[PDB]
Amino acid sequence: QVQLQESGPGLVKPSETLSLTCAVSGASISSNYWSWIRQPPGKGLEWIGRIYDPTDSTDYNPSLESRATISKDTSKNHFSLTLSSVTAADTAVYFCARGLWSGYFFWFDVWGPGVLVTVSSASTKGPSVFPLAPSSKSTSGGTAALGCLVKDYFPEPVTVSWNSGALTSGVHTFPAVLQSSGLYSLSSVVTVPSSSLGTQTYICNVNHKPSNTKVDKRVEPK
Amino acid sequence: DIQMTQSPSSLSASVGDSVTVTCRASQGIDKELSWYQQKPGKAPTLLIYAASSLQTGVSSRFSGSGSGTDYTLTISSLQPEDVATYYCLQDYATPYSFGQGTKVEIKRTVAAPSVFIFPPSDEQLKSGTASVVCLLNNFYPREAKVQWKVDNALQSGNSQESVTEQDSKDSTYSLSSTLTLSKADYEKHKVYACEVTHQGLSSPVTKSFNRGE
Ligand SMILES: [Pr+3]
Repeated sequence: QVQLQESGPGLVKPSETLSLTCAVSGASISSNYWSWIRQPPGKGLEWIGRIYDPTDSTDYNPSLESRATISKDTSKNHFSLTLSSVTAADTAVYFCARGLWSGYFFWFDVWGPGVLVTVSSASTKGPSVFPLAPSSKSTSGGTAALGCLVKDYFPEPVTVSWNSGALTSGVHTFPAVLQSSGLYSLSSVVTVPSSSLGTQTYICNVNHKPSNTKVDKRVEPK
Repeated sequence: DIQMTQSPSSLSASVGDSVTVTCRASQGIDKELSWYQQKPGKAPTLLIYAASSLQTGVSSRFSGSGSGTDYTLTISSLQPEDVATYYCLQDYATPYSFGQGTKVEIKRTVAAPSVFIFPPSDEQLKSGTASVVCLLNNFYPREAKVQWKVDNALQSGNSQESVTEQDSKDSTYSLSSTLTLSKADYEKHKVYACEVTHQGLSSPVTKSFNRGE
């Protein structure tokens, strides 16, 4: 029942300070331990640090200690991470987690979904969303493939859903690719029965939080 | 500090198999260890704590063992849903430290790709750019060759591709490839084609279309 909600910028300029907050629901931060963890792209998990609310006590990874600060807000049931003097080496998905203890034993029992922070001097840019229309060339003996092309955005990530999440079966959203321009591009496809292409409406929902871009594109036969 | 050595780095196994991952600490950690599963794109989730205690709702196919410096995670009957990277964590002494991780992949039978080609939308062409997309759907193993052709001339240096992680239902991959030309260059040619080669195909599959015909 305990949920950890993370928030913070997807984009940070080099040398400046990264700030992230973990809003907790279904539990009080006045109990147990609260930690931050990060995962650089293509890399493993790295423990950053933890805080204990009642005593305001903290412990840090010695590799980040000089730049990292974990703090708490009891009135808002929130705990936060401040990381100063960031570089591209700090680009990662940042996770928050509750450390639960029971006697000798300690472990992380719930995690936040993670937030991708990108350390770059480049500007934010929202995506254009183009339909990948179904047709005879995307029909295969009963099944039709359709999709959306999400092009030229920065930074990551973009989230894609179909019919507001009511449709996940047969859906494939592909890893973003970094183009020559320095902008990302992504596609999402769903295979459906051909007979439903006139009966059923198909809509891709696209969100790019870093630029506050929200697009709902309908996809119809051509 | 305490260093966690996890092994293997990756493994491939068939459904129903029993696989074991091991973590070794530089120092005895008194069963102060837990294990996490991370599916692609998702946050980690707790599997095991206190070396062998199962988290609520965790399948009994996952079991933990060990003491002193040596610990193991075992998946007794590997399922397609278990494709993930697995991490151990020592909870014995700060700084807390994770293992490097173990990627788990499913070995399965060959499956040929379904191939679809998408012309650029009228919407995009109004912008002066043209993206042609080729979809390879639900295949195994991962290795696949996509060759773009424009009026039968083999393209090079103007496409990019992406491959999904292994599917949690059927352990297949899918691949998206985009050919990007200018609107001008696009309107100079007629026949756009992607030719696919793959172990499950007796011959190369070509999907093509005629620009506006
Ligand atoms: Pr392997």
